[PDB]
Amino acid sequence: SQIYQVSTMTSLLDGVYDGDFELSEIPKYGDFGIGTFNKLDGELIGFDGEFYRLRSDGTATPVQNGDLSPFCSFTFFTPDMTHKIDAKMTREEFEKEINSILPSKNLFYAIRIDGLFKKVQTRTVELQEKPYVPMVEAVKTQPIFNFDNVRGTIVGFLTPAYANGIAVSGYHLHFIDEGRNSGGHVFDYVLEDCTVTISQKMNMNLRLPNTADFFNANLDNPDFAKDIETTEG
Amino acid sequence: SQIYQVSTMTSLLDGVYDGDFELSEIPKYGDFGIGTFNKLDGELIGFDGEFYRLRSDGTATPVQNGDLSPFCSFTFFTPDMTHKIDAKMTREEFEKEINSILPSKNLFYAIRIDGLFKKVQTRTVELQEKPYVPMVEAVKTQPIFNFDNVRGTIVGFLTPAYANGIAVSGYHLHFIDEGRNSGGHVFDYVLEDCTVTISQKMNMNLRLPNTADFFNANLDNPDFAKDIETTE
Ligand SMILES: [Zn+2]
Ligand SMILES: [Zn+2]
Repeated sequence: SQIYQVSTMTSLLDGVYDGDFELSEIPKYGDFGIGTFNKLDGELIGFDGEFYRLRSDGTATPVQNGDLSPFCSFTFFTPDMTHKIDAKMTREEFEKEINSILPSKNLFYAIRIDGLFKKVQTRTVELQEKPYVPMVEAVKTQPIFNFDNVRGTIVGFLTPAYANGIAVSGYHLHFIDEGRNSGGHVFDYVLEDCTVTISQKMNMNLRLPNTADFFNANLDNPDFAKDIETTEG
Repeated sequence: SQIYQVSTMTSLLDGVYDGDFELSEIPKYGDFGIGTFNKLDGELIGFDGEFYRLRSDGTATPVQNGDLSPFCSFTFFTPDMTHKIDAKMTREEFEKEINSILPSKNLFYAIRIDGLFKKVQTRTVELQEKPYVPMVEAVKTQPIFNFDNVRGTIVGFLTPAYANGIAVSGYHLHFIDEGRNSGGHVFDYVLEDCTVTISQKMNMNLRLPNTADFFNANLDNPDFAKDIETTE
């Protein structure tokens, strides 16, 4: 019952985009997860043991041995709660509904939503070149995609506020379409005909990078929570 | 290479003093650690695989099966950096020196200081009766112990700021005297003739309690950082 957390969101804010975590190791830690890749070269998403790199060119590439990440989160997803949604529901209404059925706001959850969405809006981070800029700068020109009447899967994690800055507190969701070509990090969505599954997690295992970039990063950011809202909302 | 973290400091602040973590399980998770016991019935300290409950009655009781904790931290201590301190050094001077030799402020460390202390000041949290008050209120009358010219051991953890509220950011140290009777959570100390050892840790595993008390706790506390300074 664990979320395996690779590095911290505050390190990613500081422009630490080169990690040492080998994505070839994913099956040791989960069959489900999200994150990004070294150099912010695309969005990571996976479930049922199949992971993808989604880039702003509208392609999904399989995760391949040699791929590395500075920030990602995994779990072995088990469906502890299931809920059907058969009528239009906005993101706000959805968070309210899910929050109402969780056993506690103080635990970690993995969430999956499969089905038809009236709308999903995503962004996809793009490959950065050294010298790296802070992520609030990096995302300023991030590509934003609007999908209508789209079928696919949203996966992610629900993180309690005490963990903000390690992970993203609240709902952190990525999307991939039924065709497995397009999607990214989710900003907004409207559900139409979906099955929601939730997996409750009682442990969070944080793995720090053994890199000079992490060791030497200045992670004192008094405004980290606002910066996380800017980059992830 | 992990710190095993049982529950959060923010839940302790909120009066979640009854945990479900069985202290008999310690050997799975470390040979070294600090924290407290259910009901805040004493301070937990251990190293070299030997753990104690230090109570405000000036006794130390070995940990037994059936002992439970709402908050504690463990690791298998591996010396990575060892230094002799052979002259008087205040707490402030010590922290400055240790901070200057750490490879990164972004990692977790375990720390041990053994030897002769000119002074140590500790507190020992005391058993609370339900319904539980917040920790800032529960430590208002906390028992304080003062030690002078004492041999013993300080152990604990240095925690990066990004983990504050899960654990105590900065230095969190507990003490036990050579006689194994007395000590507690450290507020101040002056070294005299000591050896310091540090163990670097790259992983932190947070284990949450399976209790209604934790599940139902209101852990929104905008002022948690100040409250941790107050209690610790
Ligand atoms: Zn994301
Ligand atoms: Zn303490």
